[PDB]
Amino acid sequence: TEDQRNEEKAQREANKKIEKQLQKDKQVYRATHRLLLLGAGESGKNTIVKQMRITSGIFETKFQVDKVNFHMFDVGAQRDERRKWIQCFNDVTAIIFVVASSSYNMTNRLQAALKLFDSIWNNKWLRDTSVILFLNKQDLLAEKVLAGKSKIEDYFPEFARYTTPEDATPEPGEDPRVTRAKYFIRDEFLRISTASGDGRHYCYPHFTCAVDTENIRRVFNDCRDIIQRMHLRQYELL
Amino acid sequence: TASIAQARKLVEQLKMEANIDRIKVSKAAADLMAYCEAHAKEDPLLTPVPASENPFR
Amino acid sequence: KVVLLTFLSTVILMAILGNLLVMVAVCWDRQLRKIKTNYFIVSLAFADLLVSVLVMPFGAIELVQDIWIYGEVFCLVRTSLDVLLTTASIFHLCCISLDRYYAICCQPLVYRNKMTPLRIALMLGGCWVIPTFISFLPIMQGWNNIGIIDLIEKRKFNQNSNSTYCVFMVNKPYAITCSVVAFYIPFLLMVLAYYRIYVTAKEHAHQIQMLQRAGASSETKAAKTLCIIMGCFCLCWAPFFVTNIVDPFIDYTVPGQVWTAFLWLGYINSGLNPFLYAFLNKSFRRAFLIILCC
Amino acid sequence: QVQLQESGGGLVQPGGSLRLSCAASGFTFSNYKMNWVRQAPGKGLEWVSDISQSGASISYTGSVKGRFTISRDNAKNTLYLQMNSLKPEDTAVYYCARCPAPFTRDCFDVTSTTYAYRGQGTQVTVSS
Amino acid sequence: ELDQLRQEAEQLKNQIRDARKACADATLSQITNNIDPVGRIQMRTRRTLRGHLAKIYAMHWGTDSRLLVSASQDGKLIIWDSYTTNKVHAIPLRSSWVMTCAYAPSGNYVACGGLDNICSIYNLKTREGNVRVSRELAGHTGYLSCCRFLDDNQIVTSSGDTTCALWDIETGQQTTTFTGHTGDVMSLSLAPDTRLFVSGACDASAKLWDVREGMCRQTFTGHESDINAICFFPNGNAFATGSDDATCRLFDLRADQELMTYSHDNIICGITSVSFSKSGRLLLAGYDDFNCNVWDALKADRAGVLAGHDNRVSCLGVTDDGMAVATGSWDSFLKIWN
Ligand SMILES: CC(C)CCC[C@@H](C)[C@H]1CC[C@H]2[C@@H]3CC=C4C[C@@H](O)CC[C@]4(C)[C@H]3CC[C@]12C
Ligand SMILES: CC(C)CCC[C@@H](C)[C@H]1CC[C@H]2[C@@H]3CC=C4C[C@@H](O)CC[C@]4(C)[C@H]3CC[C@]12C
Ligand SMILES: CC(C)CCC[C@@H](C)[C@H]1CC[C@H]2[C@@H]3CC=C4C[C@@H](O)CC[C@]4(C)[C@H]3CC[C@]12C
Ligand SMILES: CC(C)CCC[C@@H](C)[C@H]1CC[C@H]2[C@@H]3CC=C4C[C@@H](O)CC[C@]4(C)[C@H]3CC[C@]12C
Ligand SMILES: CC(C)CCC[C@@H](C)[C@H]1CC[C@H]2[C@@H]3CC=C4C[C@@H](O)CC[C@]4(C)[C@H]3CC[C@]12C
Ligand SMILES: CCCCCCCCCCCCCCCC(=O)O
Ligand SMILES: CCCCCCCCCCCCCCCC(=O)O
Ligand SMILES: NCCc1c[nH]c2ccc(O)cc12
Repeated sequence: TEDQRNEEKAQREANKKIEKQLQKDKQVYRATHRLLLLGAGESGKNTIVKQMRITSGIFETKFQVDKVNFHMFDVGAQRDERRKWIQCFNDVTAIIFVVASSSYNMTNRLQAALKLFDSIWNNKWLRDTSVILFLNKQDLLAEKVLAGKSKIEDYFPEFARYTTPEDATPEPGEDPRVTRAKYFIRDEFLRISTASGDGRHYCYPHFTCAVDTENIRRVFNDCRDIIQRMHLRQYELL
Repeated sequence: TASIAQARKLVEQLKMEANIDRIKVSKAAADLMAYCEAHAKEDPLLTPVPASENPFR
Repeated sequence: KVVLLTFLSTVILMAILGNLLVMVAVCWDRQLRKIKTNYFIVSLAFADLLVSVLVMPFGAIELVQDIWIYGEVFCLVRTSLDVLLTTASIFHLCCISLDRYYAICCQPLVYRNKMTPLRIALMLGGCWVIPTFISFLPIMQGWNNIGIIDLIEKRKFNQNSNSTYCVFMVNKPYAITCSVVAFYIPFLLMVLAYYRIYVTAKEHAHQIQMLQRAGASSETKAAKTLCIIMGCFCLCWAPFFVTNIVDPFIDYTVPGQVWTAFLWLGYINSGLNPFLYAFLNKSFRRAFLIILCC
Repeated sequence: QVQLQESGGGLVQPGGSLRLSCAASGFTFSNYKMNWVRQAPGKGLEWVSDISQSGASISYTGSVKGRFTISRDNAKNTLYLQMNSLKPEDTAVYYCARCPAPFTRDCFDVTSTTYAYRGQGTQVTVSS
Repeated sequence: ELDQLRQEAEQLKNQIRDARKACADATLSQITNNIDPVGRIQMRTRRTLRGHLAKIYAMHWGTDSRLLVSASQDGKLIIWDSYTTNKVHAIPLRSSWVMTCAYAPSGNYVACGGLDNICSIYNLKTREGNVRVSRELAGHTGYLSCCRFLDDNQIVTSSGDTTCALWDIETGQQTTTFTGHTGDVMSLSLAPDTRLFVSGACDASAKLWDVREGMCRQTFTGHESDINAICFFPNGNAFATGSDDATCRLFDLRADQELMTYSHDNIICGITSVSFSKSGRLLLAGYDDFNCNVWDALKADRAGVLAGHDNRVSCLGVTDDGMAVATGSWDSFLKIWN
């Protein structure tokens, strides 16, 4: 059969072309680290996106650090039901969870953020996905604590018994109350993340501002640490 | 508010659904059995075909 | 006593079984095949199997019989194969350590792309060919025996026993250069790479420990792993190479028993390697579990 | 059909005590973690407390722990919330919420605006 | 005034329940006691398709029973020749987060969609020789979960906005909108005659929709958890659904109630996809436990297991002729069983 053999030859040529294209696409894809950006509507997620850049369902931003390409996806124009479409981001390098640390009292959105973080951490499909916890709006939190408007003592009764960890490294000129509140908020999420105790994924809290210029560097460092920890665990080093 | 309109729409939908004709479950089971038996002779997955007949060999 | 054949045979069988298990686990597990890193372990397993199938049995025959009926040509061929495969295994270990160091410290974010097929092919070629320049090329031409021929005749025949036995004599330049190429430079590279790995792992573990203490309901793992690996490698190879360096300077007065013990300690490395780089890897653990379950 | 209903409510003076009952049917109660959420007039839905499948693990929001108590009975297929020492701000419709899937620790969308596996709740008013 | 309507609604629900109970003269299991069991069913991998970089989430079989379209979250919508394994096409999607794909009955067009809120239609045999987006369908406010072609011009799409819509490809407008679902709609299934389609949703209910009338004719609430998959019985008088329940259930349109439930103690994970054989005797469902369990539609027993996947099985499909069944999974490989 000559016609059949010619058809198979044409199909094989098309297959080879498609395989070459897919090899190039695989090469470019492996060089990219995908990230998922999540947070409350009132959080500084939009400000962070604008800073990094400087009604589609997914918004993507292109940014490169140390000649390393990163794809950050902002889930917009989506309903509040996350238990289904969140599964699509199981293979992302990390999930950047932005929390308004100052929203402890403004309904207390901090509790909702903590519950969302717990749900993300305990998801079956996200067990291998690290979370980059950005405790945003630090300036507002410090201003409210200093001004006396803060009432976290009763919103979170564990605050009274809580004390500043010795490992804390407050910035110069930082009021002790501000440091205590910041580290209490951080430990609130660390309790949820540390509870698993599996080592497959880790949380990387950071005290960041809405217009902070180091957010890109923090993300790069978090991704590098995640990859290093994954490699170490693979070789039984962690 | 839209809540009352949604409730009215749901009630109307329930009314429309309720007034449908329904057959006995036994008749549906018999129809399913007849369909399965009639087409059981043309289901390669149900009964494996000879290796030569299967194009994947 | 002749009972020693049981120990040698058991070691050979264990090494062969470990290498075959590693190879079949890599092949069976489609997840392992697609990873470029796993190829280095496959090459190391192949080298260890070659050692256990073309070096160890001949050595066991030599010791148990104390006779060499295959002639000088086959004595030289055996010695060349032994040196080739030993240096290949050592180079495979060194390159595995270097690849791990690269992936962890150097370019973790673009490690998957940097390990192009060309890089893997070049590193495996370096592992398999460089040994040829020191194992076959010098030994076949007898460059290791020039200047020490009269010494060779002294140990060639213990006329109390008429049996002739194959020997491997190394002169000062050949001994020094081959030892430096095969063990010392690779050993230093492994030491540096594993020290950097230890530093990185210690830093990561310290961060993890601080976070865990902060989040408590109220670091030694990497050190242990690296210590085990390096201790195994040292106890396997370092005594033999130290003896090789020092033996020529002491008029080759080292007793044959010590040389034999160190040589077999070197051979045991091929049998331990399957249980080190596969047992201490999560993917290899999963592959072995699947293979056992079948 | 997954159906959740609540009982109890009405006017209660500040500092009083009240008990909520959540009647569940149409699904295996023991295999789903239950949650209580409330929506005050003009405000969004706020999570109150959760109860594990076996009830061994219990947690409450910062402003509710100790004051309230959540309990479940897998035999009668009912969930309870002992509301003790009600504050004036506690006035809200308390919804008996079920987690979306069984055997899963994650309970994402209990506080969602249009969740489907929620109990509709009873109005609670705290005033003199 | 709100409460007065709710008494009416509860009375209607009770009346529907009573009618369904009255119509339940006998169960399918009881009548099915004296039929010949199917027996052991064995299937192993026949063709392994490789080339996808990320997890596969959806697939569909062509009418010719030879071409296969697979959707991966890496941005590639590859078309495979099952008989020869050759990759006919490799379409680079605009958005990498694709959650659905569909093959037109004539094979002239291919549709796909996902988190991008847009269902892209691709022409495979343009006179220019290349593959290009014929038209993009926009208007949804959620995530596209499933889509199926009624014809080369009409396509039914499901979205995460809890509404399904019928689209006219030529004009790109919504012919009709379905808004009866309260939860997230996850899957669609077209009847053999294309007159009606059933859509499963996260509200643990399945609704039968009339394409032309733009309404749900019936509603089913057998499942207790989110429904992820739905598939019509080959005759079109019944359908099966997959859910997080870890169990499969069968419903009949005429009976308007559940007939059979497929469950087993060792199965506790969710169900991703469900499909029926040509005769409908075998019910094949994909599970999150990395293997697919073959269930007898009548005997309510497991006939076979397809454990050739190393990750979550996200999609399942049976050829029109029923010769083979192709299953996709998160491991980035497609397995064809026979
Ligand atoms: C199962 C597959 C994927 C494993 C691939 C690993 C590669 C690196 C392995 C598999 C077979 C190996 C080859 C087997 C045979 C020899 C002959 C020897 O004199 C030199 C090395 C050489 C040439 C090996 C090189 C490395 C090799 C090619
Ligand atoms: C576990 C071992 C025994 C597996 C078999 C190893 C094979 C390769 C070994 C075992 C015996 C060996 C042979 C022994 C005798 C000689 C004679 C010599 O003049 C040429 C090589 C030759 C012909 C050897 C070739 C390699 C050989 C065949
Ligand atoms: C990585 C490469 C450089 C490794 C190869 C090193 C080669 C060049 C080394 C290893 C052993 C060395 C030989 C060892 C013995 C002697 C005897 C001396 O009287 C003349 C040089 C000569 C013959 C050396 C020549 C160079 C040599 C062959
Ligand atoms: C052939 C002979 C010389 C080889 C002997 C191996 C020696 C060099 C090895 C064995 C144990 C090693 C030490 C083990 C770990 C430590 C701790 C830290 O401080 C890094 C270096 C140091 C101190 C190593 C130095 C090198 C070392 C001492
Ligand atoms: C990594 C190294 C340092 C580990 C230690 C290896 C030791 C056991 C080796 C290195 C040098 C070796 C010595 C070298 C010289 C001789 C002289 C000989 O007439 C008796 C054995 C003796 C005394 C050897 C004994 C074993 C020895 C001490
Ligand atoms: C003399 C030493 C030569 C070394 C050659 C190294 C070859 C590198 C191979 C890289 C992985 C190849 C994977 C495919 C294997 C196969 O063809 O079955
Ligand atoms: C082997 C070369 C690289 C270095 C890797 C091994 C480093 C050894 C460190 C020795 C000190 C270990 C102290 C552990 C204390 C503890 O158990 O908490
Ligand atoms: N069995 C040790 C073979 C070997 C490999 N490399 C060497 C270097 C020098 C030496 O004498 C011997 C060797």
